[PDB]
Amino acid sequence: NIKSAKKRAIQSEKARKHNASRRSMMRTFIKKVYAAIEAGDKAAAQKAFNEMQPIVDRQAAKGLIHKNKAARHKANLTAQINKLA
Amino acid sequence: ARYLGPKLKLSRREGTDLFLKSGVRAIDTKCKIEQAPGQHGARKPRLSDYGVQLREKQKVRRIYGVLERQFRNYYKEAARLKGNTGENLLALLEGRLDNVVYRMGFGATRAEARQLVSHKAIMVNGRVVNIASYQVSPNDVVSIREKAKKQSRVKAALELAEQREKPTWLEVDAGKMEGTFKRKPERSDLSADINEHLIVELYSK
Amino acid sequence: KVEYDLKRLRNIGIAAHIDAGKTTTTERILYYTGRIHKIGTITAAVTTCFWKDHRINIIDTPGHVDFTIEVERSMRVLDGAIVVFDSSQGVEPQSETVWRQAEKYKVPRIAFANKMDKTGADLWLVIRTMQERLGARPVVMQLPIGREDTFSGIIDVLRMKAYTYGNDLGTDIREIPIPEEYLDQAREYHEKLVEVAADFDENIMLKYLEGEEPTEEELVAAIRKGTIDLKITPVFLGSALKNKGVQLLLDAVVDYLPSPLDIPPIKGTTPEGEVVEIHPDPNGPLAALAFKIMADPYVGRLTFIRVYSGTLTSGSYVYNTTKGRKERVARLLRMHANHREEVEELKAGDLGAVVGLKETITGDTLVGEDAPRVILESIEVPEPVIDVAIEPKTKADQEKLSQALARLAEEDPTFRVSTHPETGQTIISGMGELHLEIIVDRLKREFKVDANVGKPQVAYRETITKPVDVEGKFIRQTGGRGQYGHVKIKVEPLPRGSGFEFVNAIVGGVIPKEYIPAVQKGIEEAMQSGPLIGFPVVDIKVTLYDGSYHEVDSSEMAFKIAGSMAIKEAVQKGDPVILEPIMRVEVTTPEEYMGDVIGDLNARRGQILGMEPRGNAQVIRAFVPLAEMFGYATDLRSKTQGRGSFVMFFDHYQEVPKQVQEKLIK
RNA sequence: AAUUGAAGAGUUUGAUCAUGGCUCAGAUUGAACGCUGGCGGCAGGCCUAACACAUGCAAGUCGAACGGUAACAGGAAGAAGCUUGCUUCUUUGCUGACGAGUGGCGGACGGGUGAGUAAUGUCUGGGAAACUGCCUGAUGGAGGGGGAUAACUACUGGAAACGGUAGCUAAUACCGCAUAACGUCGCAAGACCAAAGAGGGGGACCUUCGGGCCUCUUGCCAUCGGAUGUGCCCAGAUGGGAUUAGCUAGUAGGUGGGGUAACGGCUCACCUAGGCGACGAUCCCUAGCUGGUCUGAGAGGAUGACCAGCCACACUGGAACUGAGACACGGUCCAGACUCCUACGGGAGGCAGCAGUGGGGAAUAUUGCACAAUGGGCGCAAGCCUGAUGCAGCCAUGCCGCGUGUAUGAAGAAGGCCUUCGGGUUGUAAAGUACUUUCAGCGGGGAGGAAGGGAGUAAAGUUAAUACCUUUGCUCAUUGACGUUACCCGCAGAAGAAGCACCGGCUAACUCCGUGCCAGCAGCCGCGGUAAUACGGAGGGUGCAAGCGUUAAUCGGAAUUACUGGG
Repeated sequence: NIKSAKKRAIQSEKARKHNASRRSMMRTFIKKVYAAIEAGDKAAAQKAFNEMQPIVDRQAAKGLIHKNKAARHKANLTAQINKLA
Repeated sequence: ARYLGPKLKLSRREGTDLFLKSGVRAIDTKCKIEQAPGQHGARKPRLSDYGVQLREKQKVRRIYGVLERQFRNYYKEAARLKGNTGENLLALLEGRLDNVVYRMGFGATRAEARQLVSHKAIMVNGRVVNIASYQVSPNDVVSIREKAKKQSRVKAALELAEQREKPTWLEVDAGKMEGTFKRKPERSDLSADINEHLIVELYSK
Repeated sequence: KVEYDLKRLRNIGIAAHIDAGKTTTTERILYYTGRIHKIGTITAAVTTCFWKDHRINIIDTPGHVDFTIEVERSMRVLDGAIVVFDSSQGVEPQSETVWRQAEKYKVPRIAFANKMDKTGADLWLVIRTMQERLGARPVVMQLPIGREDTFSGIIDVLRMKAYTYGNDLGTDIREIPIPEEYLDQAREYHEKLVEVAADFDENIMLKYLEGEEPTEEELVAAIRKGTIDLKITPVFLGSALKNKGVQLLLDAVVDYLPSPLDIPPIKGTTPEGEVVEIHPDPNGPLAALAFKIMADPYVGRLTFIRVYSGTLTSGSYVYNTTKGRKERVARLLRMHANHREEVEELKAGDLGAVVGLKETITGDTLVGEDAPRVILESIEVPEPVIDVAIEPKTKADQEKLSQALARLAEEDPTFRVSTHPETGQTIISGMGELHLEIIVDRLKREFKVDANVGKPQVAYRETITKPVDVEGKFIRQTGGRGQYGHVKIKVEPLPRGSGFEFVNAIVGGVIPKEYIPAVQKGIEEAMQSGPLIGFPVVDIKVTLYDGSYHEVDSSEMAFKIAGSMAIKEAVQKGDPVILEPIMRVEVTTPEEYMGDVIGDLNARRGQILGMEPRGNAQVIRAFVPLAEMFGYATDLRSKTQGRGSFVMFFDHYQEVPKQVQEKLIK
């Protein structure tokens, strides 16, 4: 609404559209993971876990999923491999 | 919010003189005192503890020329303070600048003393004061301003003041027209025919 | 930086009988006075426009149509006026009115022949009337080139210059000299003009006879110094639709139209009581009149006002003496033909609108907030002429209606509301058909009230013909409060307009002293509901000549009944007669229409009384029944095309033609 | 020294006692209305329709993050307006600056509202599994690359709001790669994550004369704390009804996954069959909670405007986005109700922000001045913004003071009212005569709210350094809206300023005339039907006073819901 910071609007667009992507990409990877576990594929998991980790941690200290989410994630995921791997 | 009307016609009613023609001659008569505060003047006022119990404070109120509002607050004041609550109400009145000016001599009538204070013809400890309400305290130094001094009025004013019982609790001048306020008037001084636990009973019920 | 010489103020009103060109003429003035274009709706009452170093305030609204009142209101405030005339309408019977009601106040005016292009558009024909109808001293100020369809240019005698119009879009004009022929026609009219202007300036008189031509400047001075006195009326012309004669009529404005100074001071009254002029000095007490409230969506309540003395100021405080109220004027405002010019003050003689004020309704006098709390005049007296019965359906609507006038009576005090003191129903005072009519739309629409609209009832009366004498008995003896009263009376009709007369005709005292009061209050009473329809049985004399009583049973009351019985029957017996209301009326009419005027009145159950001439008119007096007298306005104005007016008063009551006796048994 | 304070009357009966209702005298009010109305000071001011809303305002700001020039100021090789120093245009972004655009911070505060909500609430008191911008302490980082894009140019659709192609370009925009612990993951071993530069000033030296370099400030990233904020759990209190007694399927508990900043049926599969409920569930009605507030002697009763804390809501319903923070009061999407614009194809908007309008109502005020003061945002700063706030305007709405004169005046005037016609009374009241002059009026004088900022300097801090920066003094010229300020000084003349109710009893105050159960009064008892202290007028008086009444309403009297304190 006419009030200079209509801009504020467009700002958070660019913004969402960006996080949208990453966030997606990030999930995509963590999904690749439970998939592996969920089947039994010990190593393929570990491998895909290694793949997701850096992307998790990163996207977190980047901001858009701060901290304990990653924790929680890499956490439980980890727990899962050495469950039956 | 001053009374304004026939001063004397009041005293008549209260069955005394309150010194409202205070002015010159005295013990009224030459006025019409007593047996006709109205037209059924003769008529005996037989009456209620209420009627008597009013007439006291109503009268007092008249004496100092106070209006029922300010007065109530005086009473609520008296209440608020420690001490015989009627006594206090009396002091509270006695500290009225206006009171403490007729009581000096500067003013012929209280009703006039005040006439002066309104017109800033008066000072305490060096400040012109001009609200009658002004409560004076021990060690204050009320006086006439130099400008408009030893004038018309104030002359006979200070004058007949001497013939008055003359207070105690204030040292006054005449050359100066300056005046100490020395202490707060005891139930003992000023009084007799004035009955406080009445004008307390009043505001008490 | 004065920008206000006062002597540059033109406050004008466009009046004239409907059809005309009033409205259209104005929008036009508001295009020239402000087309500007320099290398850089009558939207609210009065509007300002500039025309060659001169500010003009216009209030087009007249209309004439029955209800004028408004026209005659702006008229008082403003100083000048153009009485537009419809050139075409030649056998014009209504060109009139408008004016005969102008000098009625005392204000100067010029004339304009608008449709100089429409068929029958004969300039002269107007003047052949402007002295034949109202009869003033107009002055031909122009001569048109090409009568009607051949409307080209025009000529101004006074300045012997010729202008032209190549179109009607108002663009291709020009001041092209006289076209071959014509010319001659001029002179003479330009001589008479100067010959006319002679009756004002002796200077323009000698120079006339000597052979010298008055200066184009001293010549104007005559005409102007002559109009302003209500002696002459400068006639101009031009198709206002085709944009012709407008820019020239505008000059006609300033050149001859009075300035807030050339006009006679307003009288007002001090709080003590004494007349007094109000001087147009923008530095004397502040004295302003109000005249039109309007609700603005953007700034709210607006109160257009005409200042006379002192000067109102933006962000000050005023005081309305009329309703002893301290108004706080916060913002001043001037209506420009297309925007809201927010100015800072209105100096005496100037007009505009203030914003703020709440208690300031019409005709209010606002002075300084200390000035002599004075009250101007304003007193206008346009009463009504036509009313109607308005019964608000179920008691429900009877309310929506109360509010109806509770706001409508402030937005137009040109009417009156009254509850018929005899039969609930309320009257709606108007000033002509249309008037009440269009209220009936708003009062029924913008108020959603849906009641009835028929006609008033008539305050009938009962009485008798033959005198009678019957017994009044009561007695009820069973065992105690006996109730014993009885009387005999003498009932006798009295002249239609006699009243009420009883007769204490008791000899020794067969009817005790103490009971007569009550036997009267009984008779007096009973007379309430007539024997026929139930109306005030009146016009009779009663005689109590007998009746007995009982020592114990009688009662003050028992007698009030017996007597209320003797009467309740003497009227039933003495052959009753349904009396009705007769009015006194006086129709002012030109004996031209008179002929039928009287007729119509005869065929209205009325009987004529006379006609002692008045002015150029003639008055007719006579009586009539209020029943056969309804909506007379729109019937009188019919037999007179407008030149007719009447009054009305009550007189007496009188029998109904029998055929109307059994008629009323309703 | 600091809650030390408690009153009754009238009316059932012919009379009495008792019981028992009803009624009054008190305080109080966001009041309204009627009559009347002088000044000020301080407070208050839509209680109804969380009804609808014209217009203007209510949130911006930084050029010391960036590409920049469109505006207005200036200058400029060089061209000139020349009237041979005064200076005008081509340009030129050259710097002072600044529209538009990117970026950053703020738009989650401030201000409004009481609609929802009888418990995602409030108050009181404990708790643990949490995150927290800007401020803050500690320690490290601050390496090296890249591809974009808006602005803009071309072309283009639109009536408009707003787009459409293709270019081109910058950074504190974005993304990699490096680096990686006291961080996270993991018992470990291992594994893994970040970032931004920008200004000021500087001798030598010098170079692609823009700077490298030196230094200073300010910023960028990281983990640990501080502080503030926030989420969260728990028990207790937190209105009415039983003419509502049974309630409940994510329902209560488990486990396992998933989820969030975090604990948690928060979500799910699975198992269990539980869980709430006369200590009142559920259902229905009502309500924001508190501090407080009114009342009362207190215990209670009543309440929750203004001020301050919490909550809730932002036309209605729904929802996420961005973010440190919202599921956003001038944000986004949908749905709904509704209004506006439109060239008819399509578009825009939400005053419970300030002022104002309509509507409703007994009722509630100006479309004001100002950022000078405190305070908030952005900024290094100066500044800019701020309907927060400070003020003014409107209304006797309240509270508080003041005035409307002060003396003096008598056989006591006249007039009026009563009168047993002696007089009485109005009444020191008037008038007469002195004396005063605050407050309104006039005219002069004239505080405080003003702290700081701005330059000049003096140092002391650092540093290569006396440049610059921080503090400190020093000096100089300055910054109020209010504002004809408060306060004071004079000028004149009593001059401009009194009204409302009551007077039978309760209840302070009485007679005459008018009226004749009429007209009327009336809080109760009851007046009025020919001598009316009760009706209405007058004289008189009583009470209050710029107010007085009247209505409305809470408590009191009511020991009349009785815990205190009854039957």
